[PDB]
Amino acid sequence: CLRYWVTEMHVDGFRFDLASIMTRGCSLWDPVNVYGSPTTTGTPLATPPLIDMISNDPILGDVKLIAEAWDAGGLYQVGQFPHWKIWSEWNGKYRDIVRQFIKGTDGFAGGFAECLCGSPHLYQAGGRKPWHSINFVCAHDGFTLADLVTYNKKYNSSNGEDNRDGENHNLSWNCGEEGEFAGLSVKRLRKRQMRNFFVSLMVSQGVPMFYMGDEYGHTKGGNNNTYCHDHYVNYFRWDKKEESSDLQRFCSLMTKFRKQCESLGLADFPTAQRLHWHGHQPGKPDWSETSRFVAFSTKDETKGEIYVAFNASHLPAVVGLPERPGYRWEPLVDTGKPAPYDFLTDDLPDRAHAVHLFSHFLNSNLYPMLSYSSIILELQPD
Amino acid sequence: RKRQMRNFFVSLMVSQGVPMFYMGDEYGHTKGGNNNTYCHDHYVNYFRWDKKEESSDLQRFCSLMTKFRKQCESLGLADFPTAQRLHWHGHQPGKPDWSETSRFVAFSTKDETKGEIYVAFNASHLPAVVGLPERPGYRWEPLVDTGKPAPYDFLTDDLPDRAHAVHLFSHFLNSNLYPMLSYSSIILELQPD
Amino acid sequence: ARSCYRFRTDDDGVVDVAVSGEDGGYAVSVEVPGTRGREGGLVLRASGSGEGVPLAPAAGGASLAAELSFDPTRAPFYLSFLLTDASGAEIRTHRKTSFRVPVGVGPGSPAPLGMSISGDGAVNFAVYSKNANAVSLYLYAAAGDEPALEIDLDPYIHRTGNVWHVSLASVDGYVSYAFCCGGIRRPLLDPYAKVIGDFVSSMRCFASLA
Ligand SMILES: OC[C@H]1O[C@H](O[C@H]2[C@H](O)[C@@H](O)[C@@H](O[C@H]3[C@H](O)[C@@H](O)[C@@H](O)O[C@@H]3CO)O[C@@H]2CO)[C@H](O)[C@@H](O)[C@@H]1O
Ligand SMILES: OC[C@H]1O[C@H](O[C@H]2[C@H](O)[C@@H](O)[C@@H](O[C@H]3[C@H](O)[C@@H](O)[C@@H](O)O[C@@H]3CO)O[C@@H]2CO)[C@H](O)[C@@H](O)[C@@H]1O
Ligand SMILES: OC[C@H]1O[C@H](O)[C@H](O)[C@@H](O)[C@@H]1O
Ligand SMILES: OC[C@H]1O[C@H](O)[C@H](O)[C@@H](O)[C@@H]1O
Ligand SMILES: OC[C@H]1O[C@H](O)[C@H](O)[C@@H](O)[C@@H]1O
Repeated sequence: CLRYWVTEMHVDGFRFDLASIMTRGCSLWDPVNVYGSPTTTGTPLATPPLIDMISNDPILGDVKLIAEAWDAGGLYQVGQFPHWKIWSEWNGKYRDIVRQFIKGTDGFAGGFAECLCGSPHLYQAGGRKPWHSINFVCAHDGFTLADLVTYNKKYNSSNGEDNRDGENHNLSWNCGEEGEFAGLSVKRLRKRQMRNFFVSLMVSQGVPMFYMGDEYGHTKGGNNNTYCHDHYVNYFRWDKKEESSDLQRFCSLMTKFRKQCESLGLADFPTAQRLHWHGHQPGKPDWSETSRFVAFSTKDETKGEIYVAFNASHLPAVVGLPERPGYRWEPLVDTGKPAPYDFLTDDLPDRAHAVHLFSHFLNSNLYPMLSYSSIILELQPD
Repeated sequence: RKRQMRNFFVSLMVSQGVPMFYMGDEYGHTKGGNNNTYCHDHYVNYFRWDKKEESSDLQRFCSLMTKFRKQCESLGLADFPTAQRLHWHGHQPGKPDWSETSRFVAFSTKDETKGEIYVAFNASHLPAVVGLPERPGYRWEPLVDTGKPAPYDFLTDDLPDRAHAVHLFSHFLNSNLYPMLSYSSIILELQPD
Repeated sequence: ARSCYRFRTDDDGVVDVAVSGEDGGYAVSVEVPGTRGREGGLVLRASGSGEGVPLAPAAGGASLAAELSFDPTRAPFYLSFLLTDASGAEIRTHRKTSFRVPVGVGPGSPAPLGMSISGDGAVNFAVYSKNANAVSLYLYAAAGDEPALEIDLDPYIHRTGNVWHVSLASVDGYVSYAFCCGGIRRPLLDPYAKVIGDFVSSMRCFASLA
């Protein structure tokens, strides 16, 4: 079937739903069937024959092979799915860690930094590369990106099963008030959080995956399991895309920025030569359990150097930037700024004025950051 | 040094009393370190009209600060400030730091002509995002920030792009925050929202 | 009787190359649709020679195009070219390569593995090789010692995953075939060959085309 879909229908890859079920053995190997009398059905295998056949197939071996490494029987194999150094995986640990860090949770700075580097603690030991990790924050199942910052708990009463459906541990935060009717501060915080999730997705090592509608803030009303709804709750709203075109612009610009940077879509895990970790002061990251700030600088063959910082704390901070003699940091991305200044491009006639208005901070190697916000700066000669 | 001169002028122009400054201090007259130039007919003791043109930014700041003092009702007090009108703030509103390690002094004052005036001096070597007093129905509006490059160190209606400059810090102002450099000062006015 | 190759360029565009055999030479029609990225016209630098055959508006100006012809009785070969806009800038595939197309041999199919006869009469060859990154087909006629014909396979057109493949209009005048992998000139016997020749010891055998 897979070979037919690749050769006849010209499909480029496959994502396998509950792929861990494809690791469970069959009853043919029960010692009753083989040897006639006394391993059993449903036991996970180290080298499942089906995954061996897919990985080393002449055709299927060279297509994308993404795996949802778990099932409803209690088997969870993220980082351990029999891969042959070929299979990718839906990194659910990335999802959990990023959801927990970006929402202001203690003890996730180190895990978040590992996520930003392609999860080397999961994929490097086994012989796989950072891009074998499919990083994602939201998918079809679970909260949308907008619901992830609007609701604390699921609202699945419309599914009919007494709100018994979907993940109960969403790791979500309503950013203050719950529901779509909140104050202005909560709404601005939600915009910041959506942009922060997208920035984290688009600066991490790995493959960024996002669900349709997350580019403009699609909402399912808090329903995190809409498998049985043929109405607009699951439709792409092209009329609502225009209303929230600012978020769509930011996401498009972030994707383009990832494409341009040479040091974001890396073929190998970042090394200390290229990537340096900072805190509120350069070279002094805070890895403690109380830390809620993660910053780094990456050498770039096209951008020279890029400095990225995430401030998931509830407090603003004037973060000092690395000292590069003969150089200056030029602002590019700040999720706290009002649109279109959340992302600065040459299509803004007053970009130079906007940079000049913060030049007095950037000249002393400083940047003022709001709470729950991220920044990206580029090292320009000066 | 420019920031510190502006800080001295702001301190002079926002205090109860009568401000006074020697001639040339409005443009940064320098005597070459001579503390006691009392026996010189040299240019060292002369107002330099060719230099107050070059340093027109500081002179403009001084003139604008003098006019701001003139306009404010709360700065030309005929009697000492009363705690009803004058409130003291720190890095967070309502919590002044009077400790021996403190190097930050901020206050807010009711002004029957302008609304409310918030003044802050950050004399420490570290920046600070200071929270502004919570005033429902109103928002603080940048007026003076000695760290800003000229002419934005003192915003005025004569600037064609004052609205743009305020909008570019609106995201900080909406949260009742202001980021200050080290050794700086700011003045804000409470305007209706 | 034609074969299309749709190369994705590196400046967000498409280049369609249609190769049609003549009833003897070959006709290669290059067509650039779209606009913007080619604003100002472009020239088909075939191997960067002093030629270049500037593309002229072929369809309503939207589809720019050029046409090349190649002499008959020529053995299978490869037309490699670049496109240069009207400013000197070059245009390359999305793999940063020069657009290369086969002439005399079709793309082929990855299945069945081995040698197959299609309804038209074209002979399909398919061989699996993951280790190799360069595969060529040798065709030997009745005695031969050295290949009567050699056809190198383009790793981008003549390959689906790890299955090298190539189709031929006909094999008339040829009696056996072999595969060269990696770059070592030693012929190899097709694992899936159903008919094979006589062993010859270095060791040598050829799959029969009958
Ligand atoms: O976390 C305590 C810390 O921060 C507080 O601010 C916010 C937290 O930073 C933020 O994480 C959020 O807490 C929510 C959790 O993220 C999430 O699990 C959720 O579903 O419930 C929590 C809130 O109900 O919100 C808090 C503020 O409500 C707080 O301001 C600090 O004083 C404190 O140190
Ligand atoms: O700089 C290259 C380096 O980057 C990454 O290493 C960082 C980790 O991602 C990050 O978690 C953190 O690790 C520290 C722990 O958080 C902390 O608990 C403590 O015990 O020390 C750890 C390291 O000293 O910081 C490191 C870099 O310091 C990436 O994972 C590496 O593969 C890469 O080499
Ligand atoms: O079984 C534990 C795991 O099961 C699931 O696959 C969930 O996606 C994940 O969040 C959870 O931790
Ligand atoms: O994350 C996806 C969720 O739904 C799935 O079908 C899995 O069975 C469950 O473990 C998981 O929590
Ligand atoms: O109870 C049915 C449940 O089955 C699955 O494991 C899904 O993860 C969950 O979303 C669904 O509601």
